[PDB]
Amino acid sequence: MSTPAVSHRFLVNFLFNNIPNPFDIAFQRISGLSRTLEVSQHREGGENVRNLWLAEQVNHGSLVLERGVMNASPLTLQFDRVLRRESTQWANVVIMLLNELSLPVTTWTLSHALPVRWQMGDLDAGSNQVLINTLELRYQDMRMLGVKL
Amino acid sequence: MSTPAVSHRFLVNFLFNNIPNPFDIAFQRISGLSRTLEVSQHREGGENVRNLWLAEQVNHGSLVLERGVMNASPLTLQFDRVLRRESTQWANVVIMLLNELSLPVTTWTLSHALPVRWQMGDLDAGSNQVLINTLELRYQDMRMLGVKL
Amino acid sequence: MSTPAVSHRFLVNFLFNNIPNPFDIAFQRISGLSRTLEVSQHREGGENVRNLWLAEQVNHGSLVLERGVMNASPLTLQFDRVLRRESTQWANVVIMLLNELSLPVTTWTLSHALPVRWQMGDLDAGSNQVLINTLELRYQDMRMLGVKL
Amino acid sequence: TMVLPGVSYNETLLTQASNDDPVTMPLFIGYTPPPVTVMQPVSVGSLTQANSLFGQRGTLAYSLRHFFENGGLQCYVLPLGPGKGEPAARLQELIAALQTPQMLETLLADDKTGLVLVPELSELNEVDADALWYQGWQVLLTLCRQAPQRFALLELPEDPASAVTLTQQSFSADQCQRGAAWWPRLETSYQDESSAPVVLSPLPAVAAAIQRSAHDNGVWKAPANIALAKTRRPTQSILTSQALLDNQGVSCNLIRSFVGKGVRLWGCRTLLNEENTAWRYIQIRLLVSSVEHYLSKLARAYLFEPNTAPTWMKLKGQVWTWLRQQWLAGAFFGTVEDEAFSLSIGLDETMTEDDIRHGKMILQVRLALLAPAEFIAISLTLDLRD
Amino acid sequence: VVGQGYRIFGLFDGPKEKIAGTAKPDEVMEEYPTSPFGAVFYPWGTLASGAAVPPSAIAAASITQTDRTRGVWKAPANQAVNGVTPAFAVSDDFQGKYNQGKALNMIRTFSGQGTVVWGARTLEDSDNWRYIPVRRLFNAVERDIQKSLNKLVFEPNSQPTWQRVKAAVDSYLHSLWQQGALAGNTPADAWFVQVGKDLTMTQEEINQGKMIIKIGLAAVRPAEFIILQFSQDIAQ
Repeated sequence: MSTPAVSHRFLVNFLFNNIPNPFDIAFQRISGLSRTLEVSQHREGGENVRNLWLAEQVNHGSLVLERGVMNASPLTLQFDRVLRRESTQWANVVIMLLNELSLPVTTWTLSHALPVRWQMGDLDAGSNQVLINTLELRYQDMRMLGVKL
Repeated sequence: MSTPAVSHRFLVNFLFNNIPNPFDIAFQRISGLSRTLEVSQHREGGENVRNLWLAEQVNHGSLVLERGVMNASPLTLQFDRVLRRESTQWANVVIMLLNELSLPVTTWTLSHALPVRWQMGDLDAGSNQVLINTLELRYQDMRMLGVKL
Repeated sequence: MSTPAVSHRFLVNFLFNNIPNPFDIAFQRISGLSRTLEVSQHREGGENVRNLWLAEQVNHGSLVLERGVMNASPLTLQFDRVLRRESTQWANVVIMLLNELSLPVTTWTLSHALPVRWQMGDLDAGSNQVLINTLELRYQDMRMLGVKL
Repeated sequence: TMVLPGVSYNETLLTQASNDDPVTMPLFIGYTPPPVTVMQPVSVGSLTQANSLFGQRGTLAYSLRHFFENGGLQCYVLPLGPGKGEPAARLQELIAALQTPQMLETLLADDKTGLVLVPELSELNEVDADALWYQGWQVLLTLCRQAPQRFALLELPEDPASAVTLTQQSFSADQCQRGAAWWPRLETSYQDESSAPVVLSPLPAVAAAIQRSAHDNGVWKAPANIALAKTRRPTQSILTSQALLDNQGVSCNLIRSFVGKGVRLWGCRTLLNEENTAWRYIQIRLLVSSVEHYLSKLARAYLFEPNTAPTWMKLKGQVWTWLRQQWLAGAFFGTVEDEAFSLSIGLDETMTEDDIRHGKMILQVRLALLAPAEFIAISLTLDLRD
Repeated sequence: VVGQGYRIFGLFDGPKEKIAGTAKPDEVMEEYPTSPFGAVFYPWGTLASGAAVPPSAIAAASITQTDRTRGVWKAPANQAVNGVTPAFAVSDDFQGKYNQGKALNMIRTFSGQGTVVWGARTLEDSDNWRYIPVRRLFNAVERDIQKSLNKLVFEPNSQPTWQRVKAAVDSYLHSLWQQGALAGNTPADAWFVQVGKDLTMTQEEINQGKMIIKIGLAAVRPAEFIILQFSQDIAQ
């Protein structure tokens, strides 16, 4: 059987409408994409032994990203504009894992992602650590691709 | 006395109505099937020393499944259709333990299981781990079989 | 002074009305029987320094049982009938500790116990463990006997 | 064409199955009415089954009709044969048939009934009558003494100084304990095929009042204060025959009628005329044998077990649970459990090591029972207060 | 085959006709051997398809259900056999005549427990070999020991081989003690195995190829009688 996919190589591509060039930014800690369907349980009168689950509404999670405090990229300059309320532009994000050669084995492809939260790491006098800042986006739809679905 | 059953060999069979062939998929971490009867306590006027429990409604749990990110099976292509709301098909699931030879010693046999949640593992730069995705189903009835009940 | 009672030898006897023979089943992990009296605090006008507790209603706990997945006993066939709602029979349970010889030193003697919950253990590919299932009963009255009360 | 499915009409009986209650089940042992087997007891269900088996006119046939119209649930009938005729000869072959050893092989191997009743000894009134009455009771009082849990339902002759000489007759204490007589014979409302009424023994009306006030109220209550349904009057009142008030014989039960309420059963007190021994009061004999019937049901569940001390305490825990629930249901006297019942199985409590090696398992039950309210002793106090 | 020693247990039949009650237990029980390897079981069956089941087959079908769920040391009696019905109703005054002596072993039906076999005694009334459990326990012990010791035949008849015999029996009987088959609250009160050169066999008996092992072991006797002693007093 083919070997499963490990989780320490990944590219992320962003495409805003403010910014003319699509840019690719390296992260440390992409959190993880959930997708819940939100059923509800109904209880019938004469039926006491089975359950009844009724499908309603697909809920998508959130894209939480982590990287170090490095030079100003086109994405930390873009969260600065949205969190100062100077723009409300959102982007189409493409996230993909890479195998041993270079090849994309799975792709996640988020749509209309909106920057909603910046979170700075701690400043501590005895710490021995890189200052990590936490970024967080809310998207509208999600569409996973690739050969390793 | 006969030896108790260990919990590291198990097959899972799915049968959808979209898909013409019944398929068998290997998982890592089937969670566990609960079945509660949901009694309620009544308090009588003159009786202060005994209790009174009244049976109402059988509640079934949920089938949480875990496997690695591998090639696209007929079940991850089927959760993709249900969570994109292109179908609302559900399946009859058969789960069974195996003894030393090959023989099914217990069988759990779920009915009308509906895919309700996908959950992706973490992408971390220093991680050394397989990307595990978490699948979750809500079924209507449950019927355990086998010789080791 | 006489030696206290240790907690790793115990018999459990069940008596249903469906089943003509009283059967005795070995468990791993009987949880523990509580019995609360449910007082309530009243506050009087001129009295600020003492309390006033008024007795109401005796609340009994629950009998949670654990054993491995073994061959089908007359009790796991009986929880299967009650949780499929084919019967609502309940049993008189007798639990007793044993001393060094064989002798029952304490006896707990539950009345009208009703099977209310089945809970299956986890199926994990690397686990090295016996599949333990958890059983749970709600009884009406409780009456402890024996010489070591 | 072949078949015509539609709506028909017929008078077949669907029937019902199993009313249980073996202790308060009557057993009628009259002669077969003129294709049931000549000896095996027959389960009679509703009153429709009593007519489809035994007709409508006879002596056993009127007693079954007076059983189910007084609220009887289920009865068994033990036939004996198509009797002779010339009724002074049927009624000494009846007693001679009840003295056979083939009666014991049918009563001991029965385990479905618990009230022995021969309603055809009322025909002795027409008819030595005294000799026939005493070996009519004493044959029935030994078939119940011998059987594990049966109670005789007896009756007195109508004429005083023939009912006086029957109570002033010798009966052993063991036998009196289990059997009762109700004196006044009942004048029913059934026609005798003419204007005159049918006069039946009170005992099919009694056995229906026993097992309905044990089904409704519990067997511990009392069989008395029950209105008899389809009776005009008792044939003799106690205001015209002050005999049987002589305190020199077996206890008797009076059936009377009142003004604002009908014909009442007015007594529950066995043939033991003993003031302290609590084996009088019918419901005491019928409660403690209803506890015999269930405690020996769960005793023989633990029968071919080891005689080790775990199986002794497996049996106490089941008996203690059951006896505590009947105390909280109102069957036993006592405001605490320590004075309601007691259990004492063990190795040097009841048994001994010689009893264990012979394969015995001895369990002791003590009980505290309820007393009737037979007499209300009203008093009045003035309490002056200025 | 009992005189040849084959460790079997016979299950015979009672009379197909109704035993009266004036019949005597001596003249009725004279067809049957006086060996402790047999039981008789009177009342014949009336199977639901109208056919008649021999009462040895009712008794053998309650041995299968007992030898799984409880073991060979537990009585085959109170286990209920389905689909059969006793032909005759039997009282317990009738079984009291037929219990001591040759042990007829009735087949009785009760409300609840439908058509159990009611009795567990063999064809001799002795202190050792009454009770079908304690005979069939030793039949299972003596056959599982010789299946273990037949793999030690034609070994050299020496003192290292005698130690391997008595440790193969102590290992069998210790597992049998700790599952309830043997009566004793310590291993010294439940069994003993003994083999020596001045204990169980002599040197003139070694030279014939013989190896005498003596094994004593205590079995658990069942309860057969339950006495319910009742007291009451009204309003006290």
